[PDB]
Amino acid sequence: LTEEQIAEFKEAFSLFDKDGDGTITTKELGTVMRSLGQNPTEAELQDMINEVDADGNGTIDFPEFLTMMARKMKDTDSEEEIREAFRVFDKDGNGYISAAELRHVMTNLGEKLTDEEVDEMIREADIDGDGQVNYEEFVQMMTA
Amino acid sequence: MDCLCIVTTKKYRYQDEDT
Ligand SMILES: [Ca+2]
Ligand SMILES: [Ca+2]
Ligand SMILES: [Ca+2]
Ligand SMILES: [Ca+2]
Repeated sequence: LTEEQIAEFKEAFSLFDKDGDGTITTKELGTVMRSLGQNPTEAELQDMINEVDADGNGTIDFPEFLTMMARKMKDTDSEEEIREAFRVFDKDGNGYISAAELRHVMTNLGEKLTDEEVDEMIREADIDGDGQVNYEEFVQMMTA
Repeated sequence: MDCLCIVTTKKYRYQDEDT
């Protein structure tokens, strides 16, 4: 464990869980997703858990919070996973994000980023140089 | 879905410039 990331996992969880049990369930996960404009059903939510859960309990707990913590950091350049994040980084569904739905995403997910903060992130993934982020750019940034 | 997107968000943020 890195001191720099000594309690990051806790930081995120601190904003997800609510019932003080410290495990994000189906209904808990749903709200976070719903706040971004997405409104799916139980099958869509439970399917997500199965995406992380590997103990057969059907709920993301602590081990999965360490295992998938690495998995995703290695399985970043896969295929649809690049579209996945792009899907959670967009709301209007147009193909690109800027000082638009980005701010809304962070405020409803769990990341501090003021205008000048996201501005950095703009020139961070603005390969094409139009002051924006899109599929074509994110794919390259998501690995390089 | 939020747990993995969070990690990806961190990987997209933590590059060199911004933290
Ligand atoms: Ca809970
Ligand atoms: Ca589990
Ligand atoms: Ca958009
Ligand atoms: Ca761009």
